[PDB]
Amino acid sequence: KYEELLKTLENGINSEEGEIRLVRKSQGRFKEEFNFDLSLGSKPLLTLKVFLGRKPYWQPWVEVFGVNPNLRNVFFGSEAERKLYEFLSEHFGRIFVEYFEDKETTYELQKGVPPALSRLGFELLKLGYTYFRDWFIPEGLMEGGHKIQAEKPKTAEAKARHLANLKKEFEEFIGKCEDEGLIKKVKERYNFLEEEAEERCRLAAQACIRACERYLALCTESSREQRQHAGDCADLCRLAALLLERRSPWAPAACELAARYALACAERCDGDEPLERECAGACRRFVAACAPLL
Amino acid sequence: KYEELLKTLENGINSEEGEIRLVRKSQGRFKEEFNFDLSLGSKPLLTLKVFLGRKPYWQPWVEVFGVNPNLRNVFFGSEAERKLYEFLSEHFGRIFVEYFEDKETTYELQKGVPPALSRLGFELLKLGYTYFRDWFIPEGLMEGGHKIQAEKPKTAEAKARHLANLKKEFEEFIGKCEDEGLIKKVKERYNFLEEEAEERCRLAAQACIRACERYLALCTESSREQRQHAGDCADLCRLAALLLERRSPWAPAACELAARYALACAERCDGDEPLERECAGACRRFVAACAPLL
Amino acid sequence: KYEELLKTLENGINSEEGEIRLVRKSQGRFKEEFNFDLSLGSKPLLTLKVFLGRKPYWQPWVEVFGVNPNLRNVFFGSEAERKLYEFLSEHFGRIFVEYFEDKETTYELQKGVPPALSRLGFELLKLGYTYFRDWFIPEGLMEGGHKIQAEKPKTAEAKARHLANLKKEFEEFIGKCEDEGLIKKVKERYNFLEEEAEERCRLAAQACIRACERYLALCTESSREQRQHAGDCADLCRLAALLLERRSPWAPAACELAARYALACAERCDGDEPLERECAGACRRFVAACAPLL
Amino acid sequence: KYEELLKTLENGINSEEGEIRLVRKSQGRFKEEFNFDLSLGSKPLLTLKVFLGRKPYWQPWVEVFGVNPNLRNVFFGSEAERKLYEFLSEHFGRIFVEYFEDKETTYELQKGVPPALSRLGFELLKLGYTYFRDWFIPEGLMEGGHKIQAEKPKTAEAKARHLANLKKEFEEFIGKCEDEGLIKKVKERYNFLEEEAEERCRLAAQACIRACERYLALCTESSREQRQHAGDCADLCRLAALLLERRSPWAPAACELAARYALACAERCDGDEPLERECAGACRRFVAACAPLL
Repeated sequence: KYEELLKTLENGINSEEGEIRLVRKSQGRFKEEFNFDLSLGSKPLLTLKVFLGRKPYWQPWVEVFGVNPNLRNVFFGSEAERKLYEFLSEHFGRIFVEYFEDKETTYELQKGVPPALSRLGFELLKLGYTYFRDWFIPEGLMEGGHKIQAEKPKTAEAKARHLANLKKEFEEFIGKCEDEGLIKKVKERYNFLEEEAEERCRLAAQACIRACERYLALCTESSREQRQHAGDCADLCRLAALLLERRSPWAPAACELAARYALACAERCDGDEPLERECAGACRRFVAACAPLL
Repeated sequence: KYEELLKTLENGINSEEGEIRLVRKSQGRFKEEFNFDLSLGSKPLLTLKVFLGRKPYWQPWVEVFGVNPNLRNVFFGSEAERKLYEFLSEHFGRIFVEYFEDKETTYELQKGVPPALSRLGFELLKLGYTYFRDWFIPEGLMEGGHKIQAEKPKTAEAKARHLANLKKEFEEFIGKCEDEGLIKKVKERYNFLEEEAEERCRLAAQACIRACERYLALCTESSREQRQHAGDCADLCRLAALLLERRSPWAPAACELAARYALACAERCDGDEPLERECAGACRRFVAACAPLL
Repeated sequence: KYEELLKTLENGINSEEGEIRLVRKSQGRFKEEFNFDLSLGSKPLLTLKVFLGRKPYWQPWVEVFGVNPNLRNVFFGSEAERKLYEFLSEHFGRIFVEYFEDKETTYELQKGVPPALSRLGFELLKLGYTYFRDWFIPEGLMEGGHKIQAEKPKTAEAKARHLANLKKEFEEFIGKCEDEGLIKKVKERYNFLEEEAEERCRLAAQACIRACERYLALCTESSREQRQHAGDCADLCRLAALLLERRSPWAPAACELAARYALACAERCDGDEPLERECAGACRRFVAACAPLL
Repeated sequence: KYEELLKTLENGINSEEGEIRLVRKSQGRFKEEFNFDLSLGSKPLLTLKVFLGRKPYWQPWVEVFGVNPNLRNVFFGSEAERKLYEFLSEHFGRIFVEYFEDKETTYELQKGVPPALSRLGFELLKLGYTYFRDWFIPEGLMEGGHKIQAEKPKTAEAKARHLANLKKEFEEFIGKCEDEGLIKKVKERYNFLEEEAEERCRLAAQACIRACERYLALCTESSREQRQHAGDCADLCRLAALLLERRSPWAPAACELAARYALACAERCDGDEPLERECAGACRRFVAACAPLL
């Protein structure tokens, strides 16, 4: 698990704003601490303190620290930002990000926005992190007291547990803030993610419709229960995907009936055959896309 | 109203099993009682005690009594049976039918079947009668001791009110009877009516789709909530009606979500306008068609 | 069934406004028609056309007709009114009452009040009649075209079916009428009956509490399940009866939990013993009082 | 925070089975790791690896490891067990306990019992720990392969969140295990905690009754809806608390109606005022106590 990250790091990470590569990597204060200085274009950018985990007391995590204030108006909001979080989310359940040098997020946080909805948090939100803790106080034994803790949900219970919690913080924030040009920049980000979750469902449904369409067509060896299961399942994902595309308010009520028959289509149509496997898989995907709506 | 019946009776009623004509007609015990002896082929068949009504204390009704036991294996289940009830349903809200000489229905009733689902009741069920009362007890108080009372529904509310009531009696009967060749002969009769019940829903949904289709189109004066309410409502009735036509097993699950939004479409789209009134009415109809499935 | 009524009629019916007795009784136009002229104090008051029933086509009913207009401001609203309906409700499912000579009810009906809520209907409402039909048109074959039809509910399903229907007519009437001194005289009658139904429950609960109180006390031979069943049952009827007395809005929600345990107390505590029989009976009563709230 | 524990450890911890004292204490692999060998009576018993916390990446925790298998039938279930967990719960949010040498718990865990309900877990459950993770797998990745993770709840929301989760695991376990002398040993342990859970509800209800009693009394500035909301709410918590004290079987049915009106009392009575805040808070508490029963 240690060299999967260190291979894609010495490899280098491509961006329009300069490629990153390791400048100085070291094994940290303890057996499991590691300290990686990195470089963006020509310049030394930031230091990465990482953790593979040391079971059972320790979770695995990554901290990003000591960033380059010269690169403050270039980096944040770029391809480079988006790609670096996508990289780290593949190996780290928790992530710690210094917002000391980010002028937008510091400002935003302090204006009272929920940490997930901040400019910088909004991006980590998108990469599967749901839990958030904002440190502005260094609280004794921590140096560099301006960091965001973010965590991927433990369960599917916790992921919709937190999202509900975030919505209440969003409703509360909106009935507190008087800054109306900030309040929009968060409303649009809040809504836009609501929209992205629907569009994933819309595409999951699309590929499920075709995966069923081909199933009933070309799998002639199939029970009549299976031709009905997949047949109806396709018409459902249809109606749902229609309501998603029009961001209809009745759509999550639709997706709920589709998902329970989608999982029912999967369980009766799956098999060794690849057309069967794709029907089931595309049923499971669509099902997996609807949890943010339910 | 008196001579519309007596003209089609002296005219005679054609059947493959003999034509019926009046043999002896008389004006009964009271001003409004009438007693008609009838003949099938050569033989005197039965007596008809009829009532044009004597408002406001009296409903209009017909009793059939004193039937010919020689014609017991010829009549019941023929063209002749079907046509005689179709005739009477055109003038009589209530109908009283002696099942003393019918060996199949007596037997069936006794075996515990709901009166509507009996061999003989099943036919009166088809001719628009919904309410049923089975008299088997001439217990020291009652003359005319083996007769079925049947009645046409007062409202569209009562017709789906009763059909729901019948379904519960059908579910209860099915979890009580051990006679498995009777239990099928009722399931199949119930089934055919389930099939009639789906097609009513399918057509109710059809006329609802168009009633919404025209609403959003030609009622330009309508809120954007109303254009979404009726717009989505149509797509629902669509998916449902698809599953009904293919007698799909997932269809009642579909109709359930449609009905709850169909009643929601009605309440937000109804008004003085006829296009509004038809949207609501066609929403209510579809809703009224789905009660036999839920 | 014929002489139970005719014995309490030749006996005479006591009132503060004069005693009624039969003046001329006769057997009517048909075998089952009967026509009874009656007398209040010295004077001939009204004629009663009655019906014991002639199964299975006929329900049993009583019509009151040809009343004394001199007794118009004396009778209506007296002890005499209340007692005469209480008498007739013991033998007649349906009742027909001429409102031609009643100046208050004619007026009220026409002002658009629901027939049950009229001055005269309100009293028949109290005596277990729920269904109502108001004849102002004589519709051909009826002489004296100013009569109220009233009927006792067929089931417990129909009694709360109709009461719900009446409430909607009451809400609709209240959003239509501009006569504000009539509108109160109906609001107070509507509310007052809501109140009387609660008070019956309150007293049914009271006698149930004591019937349980004595049970657990003096029936020492009783299971510990039974001492808990009746013990808890008493505490429930307590909390309920508290909320009823304060006409609390949360009371019907309370009565609902009490009733389901009241019927549970009955079924486990009943027996041959009279203290057992009274516990069960008082449990059933309380249960029977809560149906108007549920 | 470091020497509060190390002062009560060098002091020594008294038990009927021998007093514990530190034999060899050392500062561990990192700045914040500490490794304490301890002694029970004459013998070296176990090693304690502790953590004061190193914010913000680190929670504070204690691991117990390398225990004495000779002391296996003496310790577990004694005064000594109970007291050691009570000590540690005062400084540690999380606790890691090796169950390698405990024959009862290993066995029990394996038999499929939820970790909290095990012999050893049941005790840590009592000391305010709610979350549980059972490590049995040192599968080629993990050192320290037979240890129980246990954690104190973050909120009052999480504590009844988890207890509900445990109940479902208890219901699931009970419908899976065929070992009937184990299944009782867990039912009885679960039962005692059910009994603790009712008494919490009883006291939550008590403090809620008084919090409402004072509200309606001394908050004279209050709507008449609020005086009814809190007034009735108190009478409910009354009836419930009565049934809890008698461990009545109808009590959870009672608590269910109370809780839904308790949360309704809170939402309409809460405010800036402390008497308002205590009414709402005591309503929420009672509500929070009833989740283990529902």
